[PDB]
Amino acid sequence: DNLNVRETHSLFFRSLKDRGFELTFKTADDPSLSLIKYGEFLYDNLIIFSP
Amino acid sequence: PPLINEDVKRTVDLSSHLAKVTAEVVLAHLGGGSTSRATSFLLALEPELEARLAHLGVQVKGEDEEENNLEVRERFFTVKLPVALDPGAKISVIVETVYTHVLHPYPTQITQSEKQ
Repeated sequence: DNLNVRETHSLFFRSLKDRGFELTFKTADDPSLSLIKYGEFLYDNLIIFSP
Repeated sequence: PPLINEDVKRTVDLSSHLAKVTAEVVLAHLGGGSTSRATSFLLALEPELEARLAHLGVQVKGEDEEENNLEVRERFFTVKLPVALDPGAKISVIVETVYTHVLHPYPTQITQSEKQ
């Protein structure tokens, strides 16, 4: 939501990475944001922490 | 017998549903020693497209087609020249190959009113 949320949610994401996930943090309003590209589903899991 | 190619112009045609590549290659023989043998010259294929070859042909100056024998080296194709070349001479050879089942459609699922 503000890109500083990762700092205040650090514990959850550290655990999530320790399990072995590849986390990419973006801002909900980002022009380079997309899920499918030529029918591929380049992101296998999605997490919305942006109310 | 040790020789290099001076100028090679290769054109790949993809406007079909199969890829046709044509290479004009000029074989030159480095003038080292009086060994004038220079009879057959090797031809090679990349490993990824080895199984996708269809028909390989060699034409020279527009004249009669030469004959190529499949060859294994410890795949390759050996080409027997009509007139062996002495050291210091250049021959213009044309290698034309056709590859089938090489253009994969990337979206792979296309609606009726779309492009491919």
